[PDB]
Amino acid sequence: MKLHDLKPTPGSRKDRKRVGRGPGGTDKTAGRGHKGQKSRSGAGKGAFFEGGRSRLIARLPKRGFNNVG
Amino acid sequence: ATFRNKKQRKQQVKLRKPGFAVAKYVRMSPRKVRLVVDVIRGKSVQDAEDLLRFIPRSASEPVAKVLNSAKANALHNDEMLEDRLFVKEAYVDAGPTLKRLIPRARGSANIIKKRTSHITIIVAEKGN
Amino acid sequence: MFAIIQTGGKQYRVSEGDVIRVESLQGEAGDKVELKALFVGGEQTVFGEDAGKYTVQAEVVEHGRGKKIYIRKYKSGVQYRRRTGHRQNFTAIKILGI
Amino acid sequence: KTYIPKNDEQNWVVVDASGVPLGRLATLIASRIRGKHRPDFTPNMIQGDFVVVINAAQVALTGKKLDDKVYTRYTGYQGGLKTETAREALSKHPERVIEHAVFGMLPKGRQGRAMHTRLKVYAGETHPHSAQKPQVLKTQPLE
Amino acid sequence: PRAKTGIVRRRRHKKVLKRAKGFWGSRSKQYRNAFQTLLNAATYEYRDRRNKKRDFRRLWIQRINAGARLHGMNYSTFINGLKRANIDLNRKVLADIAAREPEAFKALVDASRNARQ
Amino acid sequence: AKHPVPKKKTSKSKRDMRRSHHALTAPNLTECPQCHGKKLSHHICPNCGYYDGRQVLA
RNA sequence: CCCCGGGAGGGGAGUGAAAGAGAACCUGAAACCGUGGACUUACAAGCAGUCAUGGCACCUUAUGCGUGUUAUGGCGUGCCUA
RNA sequence: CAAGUGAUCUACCGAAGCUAUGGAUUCAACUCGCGAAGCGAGUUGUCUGGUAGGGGAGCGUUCAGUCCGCGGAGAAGCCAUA
Ligand SMILES: [Mg+2]
Ligand SMILES: [Mg+2]
Ligand SMILES: [Mg+2]
Ligand SMILES: [Mg+2]
Ligand SMILES: [Mg+2]
Ligand SMILES: [Mg+2]
Ligand SMILES: [Mg+2]
Ligand SMILES: [Mg+2]
Ligand SMILES: [Mg+2]
Ligand SMILES: [Mg+2]
Ligand SMILES: [Mg+2]
Ligand SMILES: [Mg+2]
Ligand SMILES: [Mg+2]
Ligand SMILES: [Mg+2]
Ligand SMILES: [Mg+2]
Ligand SMILES: [Mg+2]
Ligand SMILES: [Mg+2]
Ligand SMILES: [Mg+2]
Ligand SMILES: [Mg+2]
Ligand SMILES: [Mg+2]
Ligand SMILES: [Mg+2]
Ligand SMILES: [Mg+2]
Ligand SMILES: [Mg+2]
Ligand SMILES: [Mg+2]
Ligand SMILES: [Mg+2]
Ligand SMILES: [Mg+2]
Ligand SMILES: [Mg+2]
Ligand SMILES: [Mg+2]
Repeated sequence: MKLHDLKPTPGSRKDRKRVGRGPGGTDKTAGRGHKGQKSRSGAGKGAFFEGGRSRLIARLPKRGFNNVG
Repeated sequence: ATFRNKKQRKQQVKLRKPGFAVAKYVRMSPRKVRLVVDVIRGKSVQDAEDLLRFIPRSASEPVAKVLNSAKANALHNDEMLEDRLFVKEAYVDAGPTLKRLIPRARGSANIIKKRTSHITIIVAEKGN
Repeated sequence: MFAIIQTGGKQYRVSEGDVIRVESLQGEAGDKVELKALFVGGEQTVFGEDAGKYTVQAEVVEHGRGKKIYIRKYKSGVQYRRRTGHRQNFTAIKILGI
Repeated sequence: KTYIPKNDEQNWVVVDASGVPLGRLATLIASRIRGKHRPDFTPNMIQGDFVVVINAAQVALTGKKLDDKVYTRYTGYQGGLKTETAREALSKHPERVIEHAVFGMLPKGRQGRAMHTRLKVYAGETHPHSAQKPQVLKTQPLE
Repeated sequence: PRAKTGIVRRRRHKKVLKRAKGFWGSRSKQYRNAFQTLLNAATYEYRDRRNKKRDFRRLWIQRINAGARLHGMNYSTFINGLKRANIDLNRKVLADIAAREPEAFKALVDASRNARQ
Repeated sequence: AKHPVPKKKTSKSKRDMRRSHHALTAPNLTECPQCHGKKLSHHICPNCGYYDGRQVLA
């Protein structure tokens, strides 16, 4: 058939965010707002009072059956 | 004398430079050479050779020598009338530049620019 | 002294084309008839809706597009430049009317 | 498409000043010189008139103004310049008084300075511009 | 694959430099200063496209009451009296041109003076 | 650095502005009355060496 | 081979499709320097542009059409970052 | 000799607010080609200042596959252009 007339399903393919690159969209700061937002990123489940700091009740093992309703 | 495409107009029309001569790569700055040349300009070629005999710049020399090749080429290669020549155009342009680094106080250096000149001049049968 | 004034015009310049905002009147088909607020069609003239009792017909001449323009917007210090092409259509109408 | 006249016309005029309040005669002269009267046509062109003020010495200065009005001028020197004259010292040179008022009520640009050329003031009831036989004006308009 | 700037920058730059034309000094021959001049030129363009209409309104007004005062009226008075006379609705442009054809503007003045007595 | 220093680079226009004063003057040359060449006034005709009579060699 | 020159450099002649390739040897942008020409400027206050109109000049996407320049009027506080 | 000021009456000027004429965009509804939404639309109402930021459609450069082709009677690049 027409290898030139292969067409990807509309949708599916979508273009990448090219970030820097102009006051036509997402200019100077690259979607980042003028901040203490700077390259070498550091943290993901942390603030400093942590509060995932509730207490624990603990067993080690487990074992279980395959189910056949 | 119309032609049809470039290559033939190139192979049967060699395109000459009447009255023209250039002194390429003269080792002087174009500014001074221009002072002399500006006095020469639209002038009878005799007076050109005169004024140049009696004008005190170091650049009067090469500008005089080039003023001659014009004359020569006008009268030999181009068959003109020397009793009728004049400086239809003359100008100086910039050559390359001999950059020489030179020492200076307290460790730094510095770049002196010995400029060069392309002195061209071009003579013609001043009619009217 | 003929006057395309505003959108529908009313002034004595017998017999020449001139440009207007548009019509829909295809080709020469328009033959648009005109009001008249005052024109001197014979030295004499009037306004007091006696001009309205007169009218000037005009053949349509042709539709056209005006010269290209670029709308350009800018504001300091905030990025924000805007380039945008524009040109406005018109209808050219010949005049003949009373 | 608006009309833009060429201006072959030169228009001479003779305004008397005796008893007219200075600012008022001033405004009439400034208007007549700037254009205004007649359809102004182009602001671009100095198409106004030549005014020939006479009897400038006799200008009235209603109120205390005759000795209150202190024209002031500044020499470059930072020794105190700002010399000042009483306007009762229009006796020194009455035309200056008239010529000052008018230039105030004229544009300050290149063309305005060029306009000041069209004012001719003579403190007496006489003038030498007979060769242009100026038309007389009156002094004020009516509703 | 590499994809260096190549032809593209020079072409945008020449587009600005050609917009430059008779710009004084570096304003027309160095790119950056040409670009920046054209920013402020944008400002001036759009706003003047607005302003010119205030301008010609002003000029027609000047001429119209100049003619109105030629006959002992004035713009306020003549424009209102014309408005009172079965609304003439001539544009201020058009009333000027009749200040280039005096015999008519005269009758418009007499007509405005009527619908006003 | 260099106590006084210039503030903005000077314009291509103003720089040639100052220079309207460097044009050379051409000599007022004159025709020598014996050698039929050109000579500076109140000097000795270089071509023939003459000065009414003749002072210098060649 | 010839010409001007101590030379450097060049102008011819000749080879070659081409020297609009000549050994500072493919193209050869821009800054930057010059020559010539059009239009212009020595009473003038200026982010250098913008709108408007007159003058002058030219007509190869081009005679209502412009294009280049210019005089005068109005308007007008570079860019970016912060 | 108000162009000062208290009250009062009007006529005009005055903005990118309102309006006239033209046209485009956003969303909504109504109409259609289809076989499926939704695409291309056409009509009316409507919307359309914008910094960080979210969303949508796109322009251009190199390289690769496929197609279509151009090129010494001249490719690319460069330069001028209404
Ligand atoms: Mg986006
Ligand atoms: Mg930052
Ligand atoms: Mg890092
Ligand atoms: Mg051959
Ligand atoms: Mg040392
Ligand atoms: Mg600003
Ligand atoms: Mg801000
Ligand atoms: Mg408005
Ligand atoms: Mg030899
Ligand atoms: Mg040699
Ligand atoms: Mg060559
Ligand atoms: Mg080559
Ligand atoms: Mg080189
Ligand atoms: Mg060489
Ligand atoms: Mg060599
Ligand atoms: Mg090759
Ligand atoms: Mg090369
Ligand atoms: Mg010359
Ligand atoms: Mg020049
Ligand atoms: Mg002058
Ligand atoms: Mg200007
Ligand atoms: Mg609105
Ligand atoms: Mg509308
Ligand atoms: Mg709609
Ligand atoms: Mg809005
Ligand atoms: Mg918006
Ligand atoms: Mg070709
Ligand atoms: Mg390639």
